Amino acid sequence: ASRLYTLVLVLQPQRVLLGMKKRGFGAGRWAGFGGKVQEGETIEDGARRELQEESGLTVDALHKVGQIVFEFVGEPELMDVHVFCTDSIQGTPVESDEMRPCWFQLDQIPFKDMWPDDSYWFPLLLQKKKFHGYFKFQGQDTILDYTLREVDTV
Ligand SMILES: Nc1nc2ncccc2[nH]1
Repeated sequence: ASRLYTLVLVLQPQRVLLGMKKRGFGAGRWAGFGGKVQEGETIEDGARRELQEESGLTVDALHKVGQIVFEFVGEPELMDVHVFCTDSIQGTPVESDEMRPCWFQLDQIPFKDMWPDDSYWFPLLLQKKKFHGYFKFQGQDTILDYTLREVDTV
């Protein structure tokens, strides 16, 4: 019982792009760009489509960097999030009704205003490591349990 999601981090040598979600699930937190994968669509194509929809940016090659499974207690469906990174984009970031993008210097990543799991795996992403993670949440603020390990193959 899991549903496929994508998450894309535009990670350049000295900065990373995050977007402040304005409505819906996760509103009020900085995050990467992504969403649900459609019927008949590959995961990577879904990741590329959602980056465009939410940030206005065009990506070519996306690199697989992680898989994170999210459980919310009392909710049947697990979220199976496929995480990707890219350093080469086209376009400039677009603020819309749904998302406000902003660049962050790597020493100024706003962890207090991000999902709490990011403190665990974002440092791996910044050092070009790949990972498998699992986070069990109660509500949107409390991590009850988690696992996280580095992998050679996502
Ligand atoms: N970073 C992050 N994104 C998430 N989306 C849904 C649930 C938990 C999440 N943690």
